[PDB]
Amino acid sequence: PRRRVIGQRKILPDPKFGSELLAKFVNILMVDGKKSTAESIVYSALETLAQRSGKSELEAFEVALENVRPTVEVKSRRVGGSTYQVPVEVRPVRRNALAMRWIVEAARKRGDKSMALRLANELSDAAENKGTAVKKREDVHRMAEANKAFA
Amino acid sequence: IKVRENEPFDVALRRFKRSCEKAGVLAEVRRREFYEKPTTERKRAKASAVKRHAKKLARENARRT
Amino acid sequence: FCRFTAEGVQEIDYKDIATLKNYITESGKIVPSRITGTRAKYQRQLARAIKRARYLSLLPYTDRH
Amino acid sequence: RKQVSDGVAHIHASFNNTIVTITDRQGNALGWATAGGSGFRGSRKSTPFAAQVAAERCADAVKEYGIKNLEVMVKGPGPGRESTIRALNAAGFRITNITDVTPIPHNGCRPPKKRR
RNA sequence: AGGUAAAAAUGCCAAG
RNA sequence: GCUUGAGUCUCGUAGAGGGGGGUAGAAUUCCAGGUGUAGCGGUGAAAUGCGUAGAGAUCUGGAGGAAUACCGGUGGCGAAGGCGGCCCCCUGGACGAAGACUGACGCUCAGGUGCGAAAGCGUGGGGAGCAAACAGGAUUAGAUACCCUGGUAGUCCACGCCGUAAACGAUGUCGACUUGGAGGUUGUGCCCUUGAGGCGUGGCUUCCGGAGCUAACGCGUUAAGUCGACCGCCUGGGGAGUACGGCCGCAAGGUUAAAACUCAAAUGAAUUGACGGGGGCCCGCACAAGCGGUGGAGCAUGUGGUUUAAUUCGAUGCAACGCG
Repeated sequence: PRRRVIGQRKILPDPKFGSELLAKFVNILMVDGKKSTAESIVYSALETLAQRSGKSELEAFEVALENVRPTVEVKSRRVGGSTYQVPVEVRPVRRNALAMRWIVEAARKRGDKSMALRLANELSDAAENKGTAVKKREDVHRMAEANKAFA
Repeated sequence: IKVRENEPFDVALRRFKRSCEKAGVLAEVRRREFYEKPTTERKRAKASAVKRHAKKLARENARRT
Repeated sequence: FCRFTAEGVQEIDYKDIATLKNYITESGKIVPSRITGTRAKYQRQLARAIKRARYLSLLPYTDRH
Repeated sequence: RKQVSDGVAHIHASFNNTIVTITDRQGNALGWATAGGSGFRGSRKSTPFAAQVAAERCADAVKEYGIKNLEVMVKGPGPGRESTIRALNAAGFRITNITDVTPIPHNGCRPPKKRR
């Protein structure tokens, strides 16, 4: 705000398989604090995909992650006379922030029959750059090109 | 005004414009005669010249810098 | 801030066009004595000699014709 | 059609107006379009982003002439001055240069007194 | 050190 | 009579000082046409208007009036008003260096006289742009205004007239005398011009401050300090710089200039508090960035508005409306 820049906490490694990045998927999927249900659905997803694709477990969050890789977006500099968009350099935390956010926009919509149903598919869908997740970054890109070659 | 920095500018790099008289000067002789607001304005303009001049040399106390 | 003529005593001609061009910017505009920090009496010899050059088109009034 | 392969985008980007004029080096008009033509009723046609897109609707109609390169001349401070060139640096044109041909007078065309 | 920038729709009036 | 006052000459000095005559370039306005064409132009939002009878825009050529970007600088010159594109002809003043000469030839000044911003007036031209008047369109409770668009005299040149302005560093003219600093601007003398300088001196000159002065603010070797000479002038505000009379003017008016009557104040300086459709910086989920509701719908319920013989009433920007 106008004062001290706050920081972070001690985010717990996953008590199934120690890992922090995916722990925010819980956070970026949590609704009304239903952890066990998330523990039910979030878990259901990865192991079946690990089982379905054939690779390791913690390289499944990665396989999808390749083609959903974002780098930038817009953060407009509307000084008060120029609301022209200005693209932003999406920093790591800022990067992974919208990252686990793209798993949201993709999965929450077009509810087939179950969360783990779509989530697992979207992962490997994201792994071949032909699904919702991967383009979720692409769409962002085409509203940034608007302005090029600035100083 | 005339910028064509051989080949590799490829961007604005139009300081040649902004440094001399870019439209701000057009936006200086815009629309009004007065004859005199500037007559008065130059006097007040220069007024700042000496006082701000003092600010650099009248800042010479301790002030715990 | 060239200590030009406070120690360079002579009359400023327009014929020395090489020396003359050193006082006009690329956009034609003649540059003030403030930046060059030389004497106005001496700088006075400049502007009139400029128009002499300007009148003969030896230099430009303003390049965009 | 004569199919000329070079041209010039004059731009009349005034305080509250912006018109783009892509002609050749002989003054014959090749292709013209404006932010005004984009509709953008009154106030709203004064935005830099507006002129950028209008240039997108202006980068055409010269491709039909075999246009290759071009130089930009803009006038009027207002918005723009770069908005269009940004949309022109990438409009699909090997741009040579950009110049400001603004009419600097020498004190004597009496200017209006409005706006009190 | 240091110099441009910036909006200007409209709204009046009082006995202890 | 003399000369320390004052006045002129010899040699240089920078400057928009002034009168007049030619001339350059940018820019706008307009004409002619080419290309090309649905807009141009406007702003608080427009609308008026200009437009397919083909403008805007853009380009070549041409027709014009008018002022001079940059330089440019509490930079310079002038009695003030004031004056700068360039070029030339006529021509004023002010300052410096060492002597020459004259030998108080001074200062101020009723009346008189000359100059004297703009607007304005007369006569003949000119008439880009701008623009009183003006009309159309907006705004407004009204808006014979502020704003948009056209648009007239004027603005501009010549020859006369008007003689007033916040013609104001709001400070008369002239001379002497009484701490310094920062400079600036413009000539000059001495020294190693060893270098854009060091050490003095002439003028104009901007700011800061000593004593002093002042009611204070502030001024302060550029005095509002310390004296002297001379002159214009003041006597509460209003009435009134108005009337009448004189003079001056084509007119506008200008100038010299009351009284009756009315009030117990009008007035300057300063700083507290207040206000600001004034700001400089900081601060709160004030917003950003995000999480997730309300605004759709049903129903609970309040309030308003309605309706009712009666449907108690208070609370109603923020700080009332699932409140009493």
